[PDB]
Amino acid sequence: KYLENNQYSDEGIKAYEFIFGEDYISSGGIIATTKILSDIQLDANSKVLDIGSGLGGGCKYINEKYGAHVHGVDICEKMVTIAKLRNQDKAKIEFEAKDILKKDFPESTFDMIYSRDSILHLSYADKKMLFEKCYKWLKPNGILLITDYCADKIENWDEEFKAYIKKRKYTLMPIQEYGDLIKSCKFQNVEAKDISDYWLELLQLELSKLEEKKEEFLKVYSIKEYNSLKDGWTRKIKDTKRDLQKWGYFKAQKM
Ligand SMILES: C[S@@+](CC[C@H](N)C(=O)[O-])C[C@H]1O[C@@H](n2cnc3c(N)ncnc32)[C@H](O)[C@@H]1O
Repeated sequence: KYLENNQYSDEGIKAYEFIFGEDYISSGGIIATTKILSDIQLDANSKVLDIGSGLGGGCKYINEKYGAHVHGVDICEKMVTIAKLRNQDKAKIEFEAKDILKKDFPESTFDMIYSRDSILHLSYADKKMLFEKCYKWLKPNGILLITDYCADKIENWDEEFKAYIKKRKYTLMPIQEYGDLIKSCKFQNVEAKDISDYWLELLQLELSKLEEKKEEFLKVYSIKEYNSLKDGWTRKIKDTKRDLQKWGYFKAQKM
């Protein structure tokens, strides 16, 4: 019976940047981004869409690494304003505040559509609608590259996990089911992989760095935000170990 700040509350966004690192508000920050993109091929003429672009870290990284044009879409105007402010000097990056479900792009626009821990905000029906849109928006041979939270079957959920999902308003499904949804939208070369052991390593590292810097955190943020972060990572670590909360990797191609 308490009022909990929502995930992207003013303080929540700042706290996520503290734990994930500057410009990022999802798993593994720049470290995971480097790894996820380590076999991805793009150049200065490539066009990339980032679905759920947040504070802009991913767009910044992709443009810096490849020189690619990057277009980030995020439903949160406040984040889009931040991303724009921080990347004014990058002419080939643009950000737009919109619900991706209300976006259209022409057929064959993007060499890559990229999304990191954002599609969890969408209902199953909306995920399907989005993947149908993504299929259209990709160029021939274009790549869809996603990480997203996934979960064990609902009957294996316990009380705390259910409370977490409700609070966050997430819609989480198992990895195979997510891959099958992508396949059903005609994507080919579909890879749907459980990378929860790598997620575990990132969670452990993130928490260890938070605890190391507790005094630093407490100079600017609340001890309630501190314990909320700490307890939240503690639960994610526990729940990934028993295969309840999962991290999914999905790569697919339009052929
Ligand atoms: C966990 S954050 C990750 C952001 C960024 N990809 C990152 O890794 O730092 C998920 C993002 O999804 C965005 N989002 C949620 N629903 C959306 C929608 N319908 N359209 C576009 N973005 C959405 C949120 O505003 C949030 O910034």
